[PDB]
Amino acid sequence: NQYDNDVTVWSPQGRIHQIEYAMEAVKQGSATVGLKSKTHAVLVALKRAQSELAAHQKKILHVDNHIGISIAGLTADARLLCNFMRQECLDSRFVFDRPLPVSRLVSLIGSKTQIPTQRYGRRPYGVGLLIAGYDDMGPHIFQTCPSANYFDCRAMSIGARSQSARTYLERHMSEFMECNLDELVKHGLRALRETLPAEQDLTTKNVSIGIVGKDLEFTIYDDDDVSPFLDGLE
Amino acid sequence: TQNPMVTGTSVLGVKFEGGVVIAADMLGSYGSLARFRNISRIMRVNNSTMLGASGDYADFQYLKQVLGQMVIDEELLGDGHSYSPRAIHSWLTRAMYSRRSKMNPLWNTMVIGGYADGESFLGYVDMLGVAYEAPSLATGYGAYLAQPLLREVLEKQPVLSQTEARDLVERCMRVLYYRDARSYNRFQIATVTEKGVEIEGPLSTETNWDIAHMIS
Amino acid sequence: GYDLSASTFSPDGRVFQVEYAMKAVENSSTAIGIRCKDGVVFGVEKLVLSKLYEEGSNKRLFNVDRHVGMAVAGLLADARSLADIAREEASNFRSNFGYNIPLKHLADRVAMYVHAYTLYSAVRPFGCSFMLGSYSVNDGAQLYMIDPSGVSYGYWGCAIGKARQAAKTEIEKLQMKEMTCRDIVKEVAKIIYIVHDEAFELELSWVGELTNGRHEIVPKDIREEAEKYAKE
Amino acid sequence: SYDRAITVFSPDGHLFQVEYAQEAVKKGSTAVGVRGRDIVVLGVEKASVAKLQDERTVRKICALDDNVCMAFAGLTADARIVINRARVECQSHRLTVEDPVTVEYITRYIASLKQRYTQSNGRRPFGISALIVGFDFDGTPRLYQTDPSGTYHAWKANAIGRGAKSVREFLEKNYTDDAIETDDLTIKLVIKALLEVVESGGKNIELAVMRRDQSLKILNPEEIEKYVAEIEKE
Amino acid sequence: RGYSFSLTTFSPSGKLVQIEYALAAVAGGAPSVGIKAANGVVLATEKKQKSILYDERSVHKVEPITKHIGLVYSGMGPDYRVLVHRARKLAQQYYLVYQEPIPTAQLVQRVASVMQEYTQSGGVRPFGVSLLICGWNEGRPYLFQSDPSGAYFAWKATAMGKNYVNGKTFLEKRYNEDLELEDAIHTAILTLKESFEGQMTEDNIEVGICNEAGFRRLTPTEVKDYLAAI
Amino acid sequence: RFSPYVFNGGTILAIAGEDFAIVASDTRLSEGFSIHTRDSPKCYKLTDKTVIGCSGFHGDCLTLTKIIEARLKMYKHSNNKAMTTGAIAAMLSTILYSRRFFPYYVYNIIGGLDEEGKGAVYSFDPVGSYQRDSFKAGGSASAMLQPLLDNQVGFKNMQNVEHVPLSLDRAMRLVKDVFISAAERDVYTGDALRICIVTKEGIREETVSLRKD
Amino acid sequence: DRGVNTFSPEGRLFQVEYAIEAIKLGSTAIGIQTSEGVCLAVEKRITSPLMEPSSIEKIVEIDAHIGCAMSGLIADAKTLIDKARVETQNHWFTYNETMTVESVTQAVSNLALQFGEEDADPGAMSRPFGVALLFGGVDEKGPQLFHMDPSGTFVQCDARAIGSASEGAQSSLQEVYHKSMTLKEAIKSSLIILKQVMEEKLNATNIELATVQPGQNFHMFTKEELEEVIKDI
Amino acid sequence: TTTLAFKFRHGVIVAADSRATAGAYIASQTVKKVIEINPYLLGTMAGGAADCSFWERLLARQCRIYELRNKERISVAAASKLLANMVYQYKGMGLSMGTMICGWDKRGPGLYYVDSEGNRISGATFSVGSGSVYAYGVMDRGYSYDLEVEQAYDLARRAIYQATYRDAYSGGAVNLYHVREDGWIRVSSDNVADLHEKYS
Amino acid sequence: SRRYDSRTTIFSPEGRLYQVEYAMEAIGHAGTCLGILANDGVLLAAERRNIHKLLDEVFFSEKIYKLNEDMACSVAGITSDANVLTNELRLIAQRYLLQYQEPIPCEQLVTALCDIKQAYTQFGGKRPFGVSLLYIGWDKHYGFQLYQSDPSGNYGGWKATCIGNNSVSMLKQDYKEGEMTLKSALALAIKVLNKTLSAEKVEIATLTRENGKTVIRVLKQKEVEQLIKKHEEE
Repeated sequence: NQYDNDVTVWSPQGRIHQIEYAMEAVKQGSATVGLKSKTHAVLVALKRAQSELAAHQKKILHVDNHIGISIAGLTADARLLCNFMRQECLDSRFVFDRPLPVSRLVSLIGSKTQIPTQRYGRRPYGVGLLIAGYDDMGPHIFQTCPSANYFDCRAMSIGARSQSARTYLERHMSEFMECNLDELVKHGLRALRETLPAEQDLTTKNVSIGIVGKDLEFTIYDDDDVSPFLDGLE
Repeated sequence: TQNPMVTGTSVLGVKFEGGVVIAADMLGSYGSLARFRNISRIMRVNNSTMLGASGDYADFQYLKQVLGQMVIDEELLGDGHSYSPRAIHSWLTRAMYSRRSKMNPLWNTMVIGGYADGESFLGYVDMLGVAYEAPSLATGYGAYLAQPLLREVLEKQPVLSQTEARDLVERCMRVLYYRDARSYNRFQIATVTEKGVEIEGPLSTETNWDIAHMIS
Repeated sequence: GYDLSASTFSPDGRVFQVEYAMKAVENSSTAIGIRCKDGVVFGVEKLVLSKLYEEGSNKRLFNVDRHVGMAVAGLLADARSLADIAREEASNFRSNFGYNIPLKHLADRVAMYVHAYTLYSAVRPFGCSFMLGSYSVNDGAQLYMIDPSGVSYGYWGCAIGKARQAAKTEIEKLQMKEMTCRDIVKEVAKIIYIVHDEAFELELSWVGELTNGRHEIVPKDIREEAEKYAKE
Repeated sequence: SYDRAITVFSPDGHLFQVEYAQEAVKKGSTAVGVRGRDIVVLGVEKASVAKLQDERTVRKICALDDNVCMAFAGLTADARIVINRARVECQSHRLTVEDPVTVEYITRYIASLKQRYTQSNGRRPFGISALIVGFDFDGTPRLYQTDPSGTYHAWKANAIGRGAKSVREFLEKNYTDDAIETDDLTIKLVIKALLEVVESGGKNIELAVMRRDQSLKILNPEEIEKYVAEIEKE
Repeated sequence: RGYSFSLTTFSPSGKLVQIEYALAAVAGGAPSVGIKAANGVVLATEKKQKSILYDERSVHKVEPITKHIGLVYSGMGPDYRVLVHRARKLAQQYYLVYQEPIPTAQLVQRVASVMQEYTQSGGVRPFGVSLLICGWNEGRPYLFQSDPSGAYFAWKATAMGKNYVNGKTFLEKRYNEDLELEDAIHTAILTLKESFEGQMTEDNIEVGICNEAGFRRLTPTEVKDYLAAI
Repeated sequence: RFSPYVFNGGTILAIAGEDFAIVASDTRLSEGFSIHTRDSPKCYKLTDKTVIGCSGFHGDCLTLTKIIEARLKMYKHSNNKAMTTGAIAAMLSTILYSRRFFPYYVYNIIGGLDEEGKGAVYSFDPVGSYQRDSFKAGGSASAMLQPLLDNQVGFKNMQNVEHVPLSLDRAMRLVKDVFISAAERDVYTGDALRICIVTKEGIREETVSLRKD
Repeated sequence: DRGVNTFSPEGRLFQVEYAIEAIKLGSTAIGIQTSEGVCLAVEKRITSPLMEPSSIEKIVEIDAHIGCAMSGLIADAKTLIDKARVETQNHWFTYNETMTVESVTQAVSNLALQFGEEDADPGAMSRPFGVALLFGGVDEKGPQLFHMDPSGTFVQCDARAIGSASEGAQSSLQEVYHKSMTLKEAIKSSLIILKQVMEEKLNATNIELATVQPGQNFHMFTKEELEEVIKDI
Repeated sequence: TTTLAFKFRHGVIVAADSRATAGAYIASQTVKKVIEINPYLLGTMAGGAADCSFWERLLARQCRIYELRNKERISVAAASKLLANMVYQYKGMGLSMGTMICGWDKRGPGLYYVDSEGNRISGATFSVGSGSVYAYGVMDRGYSYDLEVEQAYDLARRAIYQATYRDAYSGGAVNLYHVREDGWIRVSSDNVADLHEKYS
Repeated sequence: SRRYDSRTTIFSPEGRLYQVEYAMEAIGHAGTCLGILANDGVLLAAERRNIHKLLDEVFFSEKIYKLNEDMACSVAGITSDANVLTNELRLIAQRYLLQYQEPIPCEQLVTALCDIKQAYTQFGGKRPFGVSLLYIGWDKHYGFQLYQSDPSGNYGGWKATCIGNNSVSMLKQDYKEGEMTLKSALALAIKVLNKTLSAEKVEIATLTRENGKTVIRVLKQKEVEQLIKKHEEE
């Protein structure tokens, strides 16, 4: 495979041959799901415990002052990318003295992770962010990707076997743009509760969620605070 | 500092129920020489914000091309999100403090104003970076002369209609025609309202020299 | 193995990292641009994957300098990169020379940028064909189209993408020169609905005398007027 | 400006450039030292320098400043750089704290230097291995042995030359308490240990001793003969 | 940008593979003779173009280095032009610091110094032009040749380019230590006349002499003059 | 040739009781002989339990509050823990010192309360030297408010009055009278002090006017 | 070959999944967070008996209240232990307080997946740091230990095993720890080292043990304390 | 500021006052003008209240890095030397400080004196500060190496008592330190007035 | 690209250096010029390229290069490289004078050149300097002395060592180490060159003195026709 010395090369059909393989490298990562309402967007993540027991490698991250993220791929590379995103979001707090809008945020990181895809001997940022925030208009949510091609989506799921969570979540878009926080996050957890290997429970340990929107800071619900979100039997 | 820079004198402004009106004379005074008469010192930016200049005019052309380029650049991202006059004031503040912090300072001293989503705005940005908000502003010797007429009426009633504010800054601009030496007759008056930025230039001052013939 | 590096020719003079980038825009959707006497009308095909993406999930009609446009074809990362440095390029022209950028100089500038970026083994070529378009009050409706090779030509009705083999025929049979852009906005949908042979949730933008050197997503009414060119 | 990553992880955790330096110290001289509880002592079986050498410039034994001195083993020209930088930073550590510089610190500088050449972009980590002997402010005749992976050990024989696995197992056998005297049993143990490997000291061996922060004295082949004769007599 | 690794390297035999290829590219070059003479030299060369179509007063192969030092090549075309550019620059550094025209030996020192690092230093291939040097420098003339390796030797006569073994043997036969003016030009002409691939046209040869008054090219009316006196 | 500092004036005070820290303020920023505005606060709410006062050159006060605000945020989700008060005092000491050779000409006072709950107040020169106190106003009427609450708080040069600890009623009435006195006697008066006061349950902010001249 | 910044046809980087190896190579270390401290131990695998065993530094104190325990490719950690202590006293310098363990662990793990061939100035790294370690430390939150990887992934841990005994010792440690210290976690952890035994019955010459307790700062155990514990087993 | 330090047969006393001027107006009557860099050494401050505080703060960082890096207590000559290196390489930049670096080490009581010009001298006794030469006089009248602990304490209290009485830019309190082979301790926080009524 | 680099700075699996011992075989192709010291001064004895008439005059030859008043050097191997480095080391000599006002004792010079030549084989990815040049010199410290170095980097006092083809073993059966009497050193030099011859095809050069200052003679023509008839048998 002479296309192994390879973020400079092209496969002869159209393929760049490893920054879609970084998309494989975030298919391998842990599953998560974010979505948006008409008022406030939510993020929900299950956290893998590949150890004795842990904080299970805490996924959703505080970047911001209402522009929160959800990583899924490499963790050190994710932390590098959110120190970038974090630092220049605070730089837009410093200079312009307004909240940095979510679209320009995700676009300029979409131009920051695009440079090592271009040049030589530098791997792409193999992490699939699932960023979500509430700017002036409705609470946006952006999947971006290691191929530096973000998506202004609503209700996206990325991670391990997250396609089933999408196909639950695709056929339940009609009860979005309504459906307040108490009945919205239930509707996201029963979207997350399909990526699990078919044995019964979204426990309080592994599920960490985040809420952002109108008149509330991006708020992280850890091991304790996810316990008021409880329902569903399947 | 090194040369007779081309200056202005004063951009005085007041906010009102409705929007905010700022006014300045068109003058390019080359150090006691009115070298440039028809010279606009009132910048229009995006439709809810305005901008003046009192000091050096060359630095105001530098600021009109960087403000202009910045506001068209973030204007063409689509997604709404124009600059509230929060951000022009704060960016201009950090530009000037980061400019005197390297001792290569911008020498002009402007006031930017604009009507945001809810209410109006009238902020001062100084040569040194001394930036604040006020119900009524004036720059240069207007800050000595137009400023008493502005913070007399606004201490009585802090609510103005558009004609009262417009006649107020026309009268203050007449006072700066009377007392300020670096002041010229015609002036642009310029108002931003709910319908946007509009600039009504140039105007004149009805002079009252009737006290002249009592001197012996 | 004369492949895999842009600094190495073929034994018959054909740099394979360029023609591999050219098929890398031939596996992406169409974006047609039609010139007429009052300006240039763009129209981009969209290939909406899931219902999860909302309207304008990925912009493919960017704008650059408040009058030239960016109907792009290939990799949206690379096209978005050269879109924003085109923004910086017209920024350096307007800041540098004052006069608003004529489009021929911008197409030659971005053209030699993406060409001079294909002379080195330390970079890959871009994977994005794209086209420009505007008019000044005395310019004419200038549009240009730029390949990943870096060549830039002035066109009338150029079309890039997957189904450009179909799309060039109808634009050729459409009357090109003398109609007043509003009809051709309507007529753009006929090209897009013919070349889409399979949600096709298309998107249009132009510059014209109804715009005076600007860009708008359509305004929004021909999206319910050029949608009525179904059944053709 | 050469920036190829040479010293890279292969599979099964094997860092091949460093083990290639381990054969590069396996194919050198045969250096040896003994921590002899009041004295320290070295020795390196030299080749045919009597035929036409200059004995002054065949020195495997150098001196760092006055008390610490080392015997390299391998490639004999990449070592002299490490000698020079050891002398330079040793004078800098006489500049700051003004001590008879401790042997621990300079051997941490050598091991940290070679580990810094197992990291940088394209510069082939060294093929040397040291015997940092010496003293400190209070006696303590500490010996140290570094490694091309930059790992230093405070051991007491460390025969690390070319045929010196036999010497270090011999020194494992024959060093318990019989060499706690002044010099004679220790130097007898060294010249016995190298006379295990080659031939007579009239052409081959040379040594060096160091006594209580004075008098780094080498042994000319007239004096080495007496000790050799005693060993032969046994 | 750049490579910063040498592409010229040592063979397992123990020799430079690129430099012998450079001497191959020299040996496939146009033949050129150079004759050191008792007062002055002559450096002849052969300008055979493709057709009778080009301007033979446009490009030169005899061309001076700024005072009294001409240099003629055999091999690659434009790498020569780079060496003329570098050589003129080095001669003008020397002239602006020491205020005399450069001794020929020092110019060959510095030209051989600049041709060495292209046998090293980051992806550059060596030049493959073994140009030869002339020069009057005080008292007695000099002659040299900088190989694409970087070596240089001084002599009484040489040839280079195509079939240069015949040039070295033939000049070894016909050389005298006092053989000084236009007789050298004569034997230079009948060294290029040896092969030439035919008819000995004055527009296809050019010579350059160093007759104690600066290196100067010969006008095309002077070579044809001695081509009339063959 | 340029004189990159002016003195925009303003006097700010903070008192450390036993569960509170009265960070007083003034309003009128002014240089030369003309005033600019009468709205401008000088006590900034950093965290829920730390309030800065900041007087001197107003633009550099403003940029300094932007730096310490943005680096408080840079701390808070780099360790997942909010700042304390003494750590604010330490990093503001090294921010003030870090640009020494073109210094932050600003007199700033950090009030707030400690980890255990007792209030503390850190004082600063414009190059950075923190001491915790229970008083020390600073910046324009520094040498005017200081001897009063050297006496009515510290009880120095004063015999057996049987001094009681302070509270939110005695020290509340001890801030308004010193600023009407300095409103009489200083030129850089203030017309309406905005006492950012800190407590255990949270924070409130009383305002009352002054001599407006 | 291929370079360092390339992804593998399994799914991960080459140099990272190769840096998970050379952790099986090297000595074994274990740590147990308790409710009143955290104990660390390592069998530092002395080769010869001709020698001095008390200078194989595998329990290294970052600060007074953070002690690390490395393994794998030894002495590759000294640059990032140097960055750990320099960052520690930078934190105490600029902020006048103690630290967490996720701030030193946050700061070191940023340097793990930070390398590359063609990048900035050649003081950068080529290979990733092939040393897995864990910071036993006490905080104002609680005693805790943070197991790092060479990938920059660090996790909360209360009972973690590294080195060659990362399967059998980890599975043994999985079933023997739930409650608290009460002085016997340090004696039920060298018992796991007692099952691990490679060359010698775990006397006070071949294992280094150190605890970090909230009352004191740390305690690198000397010989008579160790063989006081070994006598009790 | 008027500091003072002198060694004898039992460690070394380091005493200092507690006022901090601002030209003529004075800021505090209680300033900790002795920096405790570790529980074995100390360090004083003698002017430029952010300069001296920053550089003994940074000296505390560097010496703690030496403690971690070479697993030994730092020698006092090392700390004074590296202080003299860094404030030497800011010489001429308007930097103004001066200090004792006292503290027991493995050779002696220590007591080096490092200032802005970079003197870096050893000593038997010093007193650096604004006035401070008053302290020299009275200290060098009652100093001997053969003192016991108590009249050494009274030598420091009377010493910078008179040096704070006669000088204007001094006073406040007096803290006193007596370091020896366990580390520093504190023996006083007395002010000037109670010393005045104590000693008439 | 990493497919293109020759990778000079790599250890072999046998531990050696591929591009270094290829330079050692470059010496055996072209190389002569032995050197003999005595109680009196030291001489080089050299060979030119071939019999090829066509060579007008060498001021000094292409072999013996002057370096100071009291040093000289001779060159084996690739002649294009060493010219550069000898000018390089010549710079070193003069700047020692600029630093010390001493005539640079030659071991300092050999150490410096061997450090920079070791630096070219250490990193930079370039080919090493293919020349095993050697040095003659004098200082006030030691006596007349010659050193000899190679493209690997090490060097030594090599009292009668020759370089190039047909390797010196006869000299280590003939050289009297105590006294040599430099005329008989010329006789031994024309013995060895007579086995391996006027100044058309030889280049012998001596270093002597008168009243303290050193004299470097290149042994002009007729002296060679003296010594070539100083045989009968040999």
